[PDB]
Amino acid sequence: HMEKKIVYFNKPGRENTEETLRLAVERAKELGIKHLVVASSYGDTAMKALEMAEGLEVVVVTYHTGFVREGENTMPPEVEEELRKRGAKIVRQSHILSGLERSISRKLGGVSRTEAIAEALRSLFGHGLKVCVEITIMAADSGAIPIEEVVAVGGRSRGADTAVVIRPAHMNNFFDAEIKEIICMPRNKR
Amino acid sequence: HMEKKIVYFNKPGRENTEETLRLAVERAKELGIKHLVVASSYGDTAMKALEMAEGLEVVVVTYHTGFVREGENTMPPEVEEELRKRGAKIVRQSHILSGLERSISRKLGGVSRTEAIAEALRSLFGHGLKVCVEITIMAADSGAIPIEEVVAVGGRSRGADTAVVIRPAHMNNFFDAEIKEIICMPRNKR
Amino acid sequence: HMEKKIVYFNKPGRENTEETLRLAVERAKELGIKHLVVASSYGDTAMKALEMAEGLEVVVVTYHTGFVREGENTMPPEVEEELRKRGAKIVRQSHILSGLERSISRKLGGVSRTEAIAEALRSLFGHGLKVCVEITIMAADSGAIPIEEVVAVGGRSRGADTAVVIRPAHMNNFFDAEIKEIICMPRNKR
Amino acid sequence: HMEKKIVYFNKPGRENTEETLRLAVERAKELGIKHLVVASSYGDTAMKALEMAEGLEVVVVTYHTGFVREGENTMPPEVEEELRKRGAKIVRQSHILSGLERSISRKLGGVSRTEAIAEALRSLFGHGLKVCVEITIMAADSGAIPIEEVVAVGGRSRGADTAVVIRPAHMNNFFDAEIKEIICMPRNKR
Amino acid sequence: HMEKKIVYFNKPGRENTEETLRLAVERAKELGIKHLVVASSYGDTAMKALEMAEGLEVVVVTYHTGFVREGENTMPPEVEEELRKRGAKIVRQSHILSGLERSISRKLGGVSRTEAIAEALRSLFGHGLKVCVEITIMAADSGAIPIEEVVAVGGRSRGADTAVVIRPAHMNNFFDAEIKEIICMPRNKR
Amino acid sequence: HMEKKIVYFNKPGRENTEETLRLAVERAKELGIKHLVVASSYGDTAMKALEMAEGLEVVVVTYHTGFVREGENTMPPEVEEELRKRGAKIVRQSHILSGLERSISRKLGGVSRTEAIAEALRSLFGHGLKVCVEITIMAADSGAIPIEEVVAVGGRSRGADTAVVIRPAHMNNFFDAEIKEIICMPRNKR
Ligand SMILES: Cc1cc2nc3c(=O)[nH]c(=O)nc-3n(C[C@H](O)[C@H](O)[C@H](O)COP(=O)(O)O)c2cc1C
Ligand SMILES: Cc1cc2nc3c(=O)[nH]c(=O)nc-3n(C[C@H](O)[C@H](O)[C@H](O)COP(=O)(O)O)c2cc1C
Ligand SMILES: Cc1cc2nc3c(=O)[nH]c(=O)nc-3n(C[C@H](O)[C@H](O)[C@H](O)COP(=O)(O)O)c2cc1C
Ligand SMILES: Cc1cc2nc3c(=O)[nH]c(=O)nc-3n(C[C@H](O)[C@H](O)[C@H](O)COP(=O)(O)O)c2cc1C
Ligand SMILES: Cc1cc2nc3c(=O)[nH]c(=O)nc-3n(C[C@H](O)[C@H](O)[C@H](O)COP(=O)(O)O)c2cc1C
Ligand SMILES: Cc1cc2nc3c(=O)[nH]c(=O)nc-3n(C[C@H](O)[C@H](O)[C@H](O)COP(=O)(O)O)c2cc1C
Repeated sequence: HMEKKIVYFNKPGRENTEETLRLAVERAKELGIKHLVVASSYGDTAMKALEMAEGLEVVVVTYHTGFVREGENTMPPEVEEELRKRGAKIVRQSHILSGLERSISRKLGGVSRTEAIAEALRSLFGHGLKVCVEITIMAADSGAIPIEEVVAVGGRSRGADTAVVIRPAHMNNFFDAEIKEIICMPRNKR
Repeated sequence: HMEKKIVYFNKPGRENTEETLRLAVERAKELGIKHLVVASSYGDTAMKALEMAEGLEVVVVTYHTGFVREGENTMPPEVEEELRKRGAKIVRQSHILSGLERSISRKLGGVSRTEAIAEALRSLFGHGLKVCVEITIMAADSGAIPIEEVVAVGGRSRGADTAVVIRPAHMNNFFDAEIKEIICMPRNKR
Repeated sequence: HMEKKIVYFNKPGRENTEETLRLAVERAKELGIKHLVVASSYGDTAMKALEMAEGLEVVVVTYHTGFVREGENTMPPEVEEELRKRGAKIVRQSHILSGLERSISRKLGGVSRTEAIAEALRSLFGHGLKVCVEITIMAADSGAIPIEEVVAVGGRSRGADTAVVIRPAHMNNFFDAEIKEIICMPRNKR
Repeated sequence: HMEKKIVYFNKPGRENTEETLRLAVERAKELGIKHLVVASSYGDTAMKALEMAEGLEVVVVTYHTGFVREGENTMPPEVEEELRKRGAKIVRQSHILSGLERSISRKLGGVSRTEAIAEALRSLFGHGLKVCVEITIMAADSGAIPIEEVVAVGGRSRGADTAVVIRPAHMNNFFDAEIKEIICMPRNKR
Repeated sequence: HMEKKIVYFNKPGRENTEETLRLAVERAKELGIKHLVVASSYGDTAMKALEMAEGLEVVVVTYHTGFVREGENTMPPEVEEELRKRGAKIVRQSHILSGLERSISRKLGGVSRTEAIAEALRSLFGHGLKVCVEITIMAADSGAIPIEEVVAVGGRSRGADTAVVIRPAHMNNFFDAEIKEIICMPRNKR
Repeated sequence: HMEKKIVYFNKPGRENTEETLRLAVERAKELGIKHLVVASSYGDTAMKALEMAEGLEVVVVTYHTGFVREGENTMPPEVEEELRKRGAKIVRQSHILSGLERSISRKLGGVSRTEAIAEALRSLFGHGLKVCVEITIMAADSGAIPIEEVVAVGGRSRGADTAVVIRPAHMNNFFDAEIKEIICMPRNKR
């Protein structure tokens, strides 16, 4: 057995961003992990991650085109260009913990099994954990990370509040993904 | 923020039982928690929990009647009688992270949203975490615990390997349940 | 073939309680049945059942804790204590003809297969029949009745209006449950 | 309240056909019901129903074309012609307690809510009751019966073993259908 | 390979009726097809189809009884009588691209797999194509057409705007149905 | 109304690749369409598309990483590099007409609404049409195409056999996608 630190935040959400990234990088370095997978909708957390990465490869997972308005991206080109210049990979694809079922539930009614899994992760462990899982599958399916332990970072709405060590998998073998360690999360999710 | 210990086990399953209970009791006492909710199919973990509880109220959650063979219980009367003599509460009811949908998926085919949630908890966090959640809802619905933070304990197949601090909820408000802290779990679930 | 009496009530609901119990007990005694399984939310029907049981074992199935408000019971302690003094068993657990799917349908939308079965029983045969089935599975899963024919009693909202002879089963073998006889029910369910 | 006869058969299935029809006609006449809705796959029960109808209008509900082999009917033309000559209506359409979902569950896997309702009716009340319900909705949707109480007759595999008094409804208002009385059914469904 | 004409209409709906029928009949005759399957709710398109059929057998598929109001038909008797006099077959049965699931989604919430298929056909190819498919399965299940290529015609709300050459199938082998050719459809569905 | 050519192939599959691309490019140029979205698993169809594009922008949609083996890509780096050199965009992301539901149906059983839509497209219109739709949503979600009419190309297993003019949409507004024209498809899908 391994006794490790876990950090619990008093509140969820964006105030926790810098500490989450610090702890994420700290654990990655202890484990010899190479990839830091970070959710960033508009680019703030991505930029902070690059500043703090200390040599880790940063894989930024952003919103699918059309998440807010069809055909539009939340992260603007000038931000994306700077992230790429600083060596980030950018993953932009469908959100795999809802998928096409979101169109059906929104327009016609009734949620799917996938959406139920998403909501149980949100409720039990917080939105940031749900996102950690979701972005890891997306990064894997998009070919941005290998099937090796990575550190994933997500949050509630904006910024970051949760970091995990996770073994990735794909949309066709989701039950092979595994949370190895929880580095930090809000004690209070809501 | 709160920096706490989390213990990761190298293997899942029954070898971790005594350490899981020790750590569960340790955290409950730090937090002023009164109830220890423990999964025990045949009674072994329940008996160990009572020995180690140091004044906590132990709520034992066992298998539903008929889990293996219709009309039969896995925990035998002599064990149940001893647990009750030592002050345990016993919860015996339907397993709420499958429910009647298990009859449908087994006989007719296709899993439900509830069963999908269960499997995602098993795969991401291990069977013991899934059980921690499940038994907490069952204990709440059966009227054995209040809606206050409790420590829940479960494992892979037999014994215990996972302990959490959890805010309970019921079958009709499941998304109000929340994992506040993870005390210990297997690093490797399988 | 066996020609038997069935009693059809003109209206559903609580006005039928005493006659339903009378007919339930009458049929149980004809068949040599030992257990009378009765739904009672607040305790009225349970108390009447005990008065009328004539030596049958009464198994009272009540609401899950949290059915109305989280952490609260509809049947109050003083009633529960009196029922136990008079020899009733009390079953309090999750309602198995909805289960965790009720949280999903209420919060996120869309009903499950289990909830669809429940509604078809309510519509075709009345709420009291649906309850008869539901409480029999619950009583079985909670270990309160054997897998032998029992008489079950339920109603529309309050009291009783339907009684059946039923072969129990569990949440994992629901399709083995069987209605052997319908003793009484409302001709008009609504 | 109304005290009536119900007849319970010792075995399910085809041996009960003549008695089921006799009892069905008897009850229809007591109630002033005009329509007798009868399941007949190959025509035997339909022919017997016409012989025994004593002035009731017989609505025969048969298998959908393709139930056994695509493009083929189980009831042959010579039988259909004789039934029509004797004044029967013939309903031949999709089986509405499975519908298109049967193609999905058979080819791709997983049963629907509709198929789950069907199976619960089969298990709790027997196949003949399930059929009584199903054929009443089909007869209504096909325009063969009005929305008035009718007597419906069905069975296990062949012949008849169950008769009910039922208020019809359609595929779009199924929960308005109601079983008013159960005239006869097998005590033992299987 | 076969180079053929397809006609795209600028608008969906009833304005396209006469041209759709003309093109449908034209293609049927080129292929030696015998049956023209036409959706007609109130009878207008059916009557026009008979006028234009030039010796094809017209199979009219109308609304299920109760589509608007329980127990009522949209096509009135005087129209049905005239269609039959002119040699049409009339199919009136449950709408198989929703079925009983429509009662569940309307009353209780959440759409089925069948309803999701229907909506995807409506959105991708227009309501008229969805109807072409639906009425072909209905006509097959009702025994009105053989399992041979037919031309099917449907539209948006009223009239016709889409015609296809289709290989029929039944509710239990839906995935054997196949669109061989699209004769005409709206370029703009909405 | 617009009378246009549609080409029907006698057989599905890879033999149709060059003609499908020729017809796709022909129609795009007639309409002033700028983007040709092409499915290519291993790269063959992509390379042919670039050769034949005549100035259109080619958006290649390939398999998700892990489609065959976790962590592996079907299109090898040397092919991807050449496609990029020749000006193709490459979309690699989760397959949105199955998504995470594929893990659930494969491991646990039962298909989703999304998978049912996919299968209905495959059966009615052929695998190549299904792919045309799927890759258009993926290309949109990945930010590779605007919400303007595009020509999409897909096939049965390998190569191409179907081309459409399609208005894209995203995973959250799928029912806004629309097939404007079918350029070519197999008359016989299987
Ligand atoms: C693919 C994706 C899915 C997300 N899902 C959720 C969600 O379910 N709940 C939530 O609160 N935030 C969600 N987020 C937000 C992230 O957790 C994170 O707070 C955000 O991307 C950071 O953006 P910023 O760097 O611009 O602040 C999601 C983000 C992404 C990229
Ligand atoms: C309600 C209930 C559900 C359970 N579900 C699972 C499960 O999903 N997977 C698993 O490996 N063990 C499961 N278990 C087993 C428990 O996690 C634990 O290992 C067991 O109850 C301990 O029994 P013992 O004390 O007799 O060893 C379940 C136990 C209970 C009581
Ligand atoms: C587990 C459970 C489920 C019930 N479900 C329903 C229901 O679906 N519809 C309904 O009208 N009543 C339902 N009831 C109410 C019972 O049928 C019965 O009328 C009630 O429990 C009697 O309570 P009383 O004795 O306090 O009057 C349910 C009761 C229980 C205990
Ligand atoms: C629409 C339809 C559905 C049926 N479904 C079932 C069924 O679920 N189970 C069963 O045992 N028989 C089923 N049957 C059979 C009937 O209950 C009845 O036994 C049969 O139609 C009588 O045919 P016969 O007169 O040729 O003997 C069905 C029949 C029809 C027409
Ligand atoms: C079984 C059936 C299902 C139909 N479903 C739809 C539908 O989904 N959307 C729609 O716009 N029209 C639908 N229609 C309407 C038809 O496509 C067609 O426009 C109509 O039946 C023509 O009726 P009329 O001849 O009285 O104008 C449906 C019609 C039938 C008979
Ligand atoms: C995202 C994606 C999904 C696909 N789904 C299917 C499918 O459902 N059925 C099928 O026969 N082919 C499917 N294909 C194969 C394509 O239609 C096409 O034949 C193939 O990608 C061409 O690869 P090649 O250029 O290496 O021959 C799919 C391809 C992709 C990229």
